[PDB]
Amino acid sequence: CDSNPRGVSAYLSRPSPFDLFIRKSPTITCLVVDLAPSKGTVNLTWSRASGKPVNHSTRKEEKQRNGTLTVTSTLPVGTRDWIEGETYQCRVTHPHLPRALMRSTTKTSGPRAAPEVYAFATPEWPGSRDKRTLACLIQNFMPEDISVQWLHNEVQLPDARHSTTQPRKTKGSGFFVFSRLEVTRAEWEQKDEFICRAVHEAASPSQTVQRAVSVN
Amino acid sequence: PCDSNPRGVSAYLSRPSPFDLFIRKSPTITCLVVDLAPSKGTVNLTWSRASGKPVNHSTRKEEKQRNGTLTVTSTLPVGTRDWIEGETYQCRVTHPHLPRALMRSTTKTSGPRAAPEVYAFATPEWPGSRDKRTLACLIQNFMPEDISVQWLHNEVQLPDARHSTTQPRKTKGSGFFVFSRLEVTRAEWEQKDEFICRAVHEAASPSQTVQRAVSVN
Amino acid sequence: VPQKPKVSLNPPWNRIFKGENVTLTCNGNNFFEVSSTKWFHNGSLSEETNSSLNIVNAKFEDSGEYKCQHQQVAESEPVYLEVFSDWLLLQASAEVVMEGQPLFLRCHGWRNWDVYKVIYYKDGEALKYWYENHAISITNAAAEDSGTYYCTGKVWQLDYESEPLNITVIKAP
Ligand SMILES: *[C@@H]1O[C@H](CO)[C@@H](O[C@@H]2O[C@H](CO)[C@@H](O[C@@H]3O[C@H](CO[C@H]4O[C@H](CO)[C@@H](O)[C@H](O)[C@@H]4O[C@H]4O[C@H](CO)[C@@H](O)[C@H](O)[C@@H]4O)[C@@H](O)[C@H](O[C@H]4O[C@H](CO)[C@@H](O)[C@H](O)[C@@H]4O)[C@@H]3O)[C@H](O)[C@H]2NC(C)=O)[C@H](O)[C@H]1NC(C)=O
Ligand SMILES: *[C@@H]1O[C@H](CO)[C@@H](O[C@@H]2O[C@H](CO)[C@@H](O[C@@H]3O[C@H](CO[C@H]4O[C@H](CO)[C@@H](O)[C@H](O)[C@@H]4O)[C@@H](O)[C@H](O[C@H]4O[C@H](CO)[C@@H](O)[C@H](O)[C@@H]4O)[C@@H]3O)[C@H](O)[C@H]2NC(C)=O)[C@H](O)[C@H]1NC(C)=O
Ligand SMILES: *[C@@H]1O[C@H](CO[C@@H]2O[C@@H](C)[C@@H](O)[C@@H](O)[C@@H]2O)[C@@H](O[C@@H]2O[C@H](CO)[C@@H](O[C@@H]3O[C@H](CO)[C@@H](O)[C@H](O)[C@@H]3O)[C@H](O)[C@H]2NC(C)=O)[C@H](O)[C@H]1NC(C)=O
Ligand SMILES: C[C@H](CCC(=O)NCCC[N+](C)(C)CCCS(=O)(=O)[O-])[C@H]1CC[C@H]2[C@@H]3[C@H](O)C[C@@H]4C[C@H](O)CC[C@]4(C)[C@H]3C[C@H](O)[C@]12C
Ligand SMILES: *[C@@H]1O[C@H](CO)[C@@H](O[C@@H]2O[C@H](CO)[C@@H](O[C@@H]3O[C@H](CO)[C@@H](O)[C@H](O)[C@@H]3O)[C@H](O)[C@H]2NC(C)=O)[C@H](O)[C@H]1NC(C)=O
Ligand SMILES: *[C@@H]1O[C@H](CO[C@@H]2O[C@@H](C)[C@@H](O)[C@@H](O)[C@@H]2O)[C@@H](O[C@@H]2O[C@H](CO)[C@@H](O)[C@H](O)[C@H]2NC(C)=O)[C@H](O)[C@H]1NC(C)=O
Repeated sequence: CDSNPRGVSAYLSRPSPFDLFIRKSPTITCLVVDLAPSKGTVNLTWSRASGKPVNHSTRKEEKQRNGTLTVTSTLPVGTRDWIEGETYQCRVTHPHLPRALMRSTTKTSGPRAAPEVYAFATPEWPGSRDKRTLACLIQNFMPEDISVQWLHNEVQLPDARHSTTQPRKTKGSGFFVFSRLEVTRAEWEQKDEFICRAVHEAASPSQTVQRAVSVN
Repeated sequence: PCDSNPRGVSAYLSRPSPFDLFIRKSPTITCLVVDLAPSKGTVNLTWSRASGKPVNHSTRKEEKQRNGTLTVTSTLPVGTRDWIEGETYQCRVTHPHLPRALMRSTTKTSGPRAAPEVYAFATPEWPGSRDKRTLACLIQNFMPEDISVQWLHNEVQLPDARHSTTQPRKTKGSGFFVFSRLEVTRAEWEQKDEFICRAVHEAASPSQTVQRAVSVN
Repeated sequence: VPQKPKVSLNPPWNRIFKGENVTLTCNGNNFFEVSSTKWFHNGSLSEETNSSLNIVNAKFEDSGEYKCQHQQVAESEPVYLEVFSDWLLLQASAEVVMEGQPLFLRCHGWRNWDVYKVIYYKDGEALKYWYENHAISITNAAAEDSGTYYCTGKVWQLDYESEPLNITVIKAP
């Protein structure tokens, strides 16, 4: 809370569906937090379980506002190797620590069930006559690793445009996520076709899945 | 500002839910103390108002937890009026094992009060099943963030465990938005089509309620 | 058939973090010291001949089997010393405790760092929790007191668990 110091924590993000199937250039990221100005290095080391060598990594050390110090390292990963269950590990070491810090990650397991998506659209409201809200529900899928997004006249909208929630389980052993994309009049007059795409490890045939929508 | 976790013992004080406050019209706040250690004597929990006005009798349970710790919860009945009018309640826990006393307080959330906008929807069948259809209800542009969602069906307030409601999230319109999902069975829509997704907020008039009907076909 | 020589540890803990200190002493059944002592590490004869053998800034190399013998044939029952490097280490006064004798458990935090909310587990059950670190002092051993133990605690706000430890207790008809 105040004086009591907090110790180093490490996290390791998994490749997004998108960065993995569309962009076809997946990368995992190891993020270390709560580090503090040390006189020694802070070795970060990437390794595969198969023993096979690894590409060169990235690395940034941002002194944060709260006196702490962060370290992130992103690593390029073979699209094939990953889907075939490979396993990667991040090993950070700090001079003043007992055991080393490690974290690993690989392709999520289980049965692969494709996504079901349904797009909707709000009716006007006395508050404003030129602003209408969109919503897109994607359910009954698994694993939980999903990449949602939107299209509009062949234009993949800005990620910061929509709000997508975090996966949640259902009484059907599958997950469900919600997306919300506020819209401007100007845009639907430009065209009505609004697409809410979805990228999952399942869905065929291009690992993509979309459902059109529109007002009126 | 951290003289709030005596000997490590933390406490939480929950605020009355919209629902328990407007529908049920019998609101209650709860003080939960955690990480206490077993001892000869019990704690000395004490409720008090900032106005100085007396307080109703409280409840109290002490559950020895699995991890060797010991918990204490105390719920307190609260005058529906007093609360909305900004009153302020405080929970004061005190035990020998403790150096400083532990306190926490709470009152009506502040700021501008903007009512909820709700829109109910409904999914089309899918080759997977022809007798199971999904409902969704979006409630947005409201504030404070304290909201109680629920559903009705033929004058029957469905079981809370039936639907999944998310946590509030901000919007580029200074208001919040929450989503709700309620899977449904064929049998039920043949019984009737009218499905209601009510909402309870401190704003909305005139009964502090707000609903939008829905139905398949 | 005579009394064999015993080895005592001070502090008791026969498992310690690297860089820690410990001392081995050979029996009081040789009081005025009538015979030089001979210490054995994993086998070789140590060059210390005195009644107590020290260990400083204990390196891992120092782990192992220790035995001392006097001028007879029999040699002390061996004493195993393990040197660790983790966040929490559960130390015990003795891994095998004869019925009735005392027992001591201690959740020891690395570099003697503070550990709050220490909980000791016994066969998957929560034996004792305390806001702060504390030693488990079992005055008179018993049968229920056997089983595997281990501790957990927070160090610098994070959570840690000691590798598990087995403790056994005997009986004499
Ligand atoms: C030994 O075991 C103990 C339990 O066996 C354990 O105690 C637990 O400590 C944690 C914190 O250390 C406590 O968390 C707090 O929980 C409060 C409320 O509990 C839940 O129920 C309330 C209603 O009864 C809800 O209002 C809460 O949302 C919460 O419910 C969650 O889970 C349900 C189930 O899926 C879900 O529907 C809800 O949406 C919730 O997710 C909360 O009010 C506290 O909130 C605070 O912290 C959060 C995040 O940290 C903040 O976002 C909030 O703003 C707020 O500051 C907090 O979560 C937990 O209640 C204790 N368990 C018990 C007894 O219920 C103890 O830590 C263990 N000790 C050791 C040393 O091992
Ligand atoms: C009497 O007999 C005992 C046992 O046969 C001997 O003691 C052994 O001594 C070696 C050192 O020579 C000890 O090995 C060391 O263990 C350390 C701790 O291991 C932990 O951490 C690692 C890494 O996270 C985990 O994989 C492991 O599970 C444990 O949690 C390591 O840190 C040491 O590593 C360094 O040295 C080794 C070997 O030199 C290298 O491979 C590494 O790259 C690194 O540089 C090391 O492995 C061993 O544990 C001891 N055994 C026991 C039972 O304690 C005595 O030496 C012997 N007496 C003599 C002197 O003859
Ligand atoms: C395990 O025991 C060792 C050694 O024990 C101590 O030092 C010996 C030389 C004897 O004098 C013993 O009687 C004494 O107990 C401990 O290591 C020692 O640690 C101290 C500090 O804790 C060191 O002192 C420092 O020395 C440096 C340089 O010499 C100075 O700059 C410092 O100002 C300070 O005086 C001491 O040198 C060191 N001993 C050596 C030479 O290795 C060890 O700490 C202990 N383990 C623990 C922590 O329990
Ligand atoms: C924490 C202890 C005192 C014990 C204490 O106050 N005990 C009761 C209250 C709360 N706890 C700590 C138990 C909560 C743990 C949370 S837990 O979630 O783990 O339960 C105090 C005593 C002296 C303090 C150090 C020195 O000043 C030097 C230096 C100043 C920097 O500016 C920050 C770093 C550093 C090393 C300081 C750290 C820590 O500050 C110390 C060890
Ligand atoms: C000092 O400030 C930094 C930066 O605000 C704090 O770091 C933040 O630490 C949290 C966890 O405590 C990180 O959250 C985690 O992010 C990962 C990455 O997506 C996610 O997978 C986890 O589920 C979780 O959300 C947070 O990202 C991180 N901030 C940064 C740099 O992105 C740090 O904790 C602060 N120090 C103190 C006082 O704790
Ligand atoms: C640490 O102790 C466990 C548990 O020991 C058991 O309970 C004791 C009270 C005593 O009755 C023992 O004889 C019991 O075995 C040991 O767990 C065993 O581990 C071995 C692997 O070596 C495995 O084959 C057995 O199935 C395990 N027994 C059970 C039922 O858990 C463990 O081996 C001990 N540590 C060691 C020396 O490895």
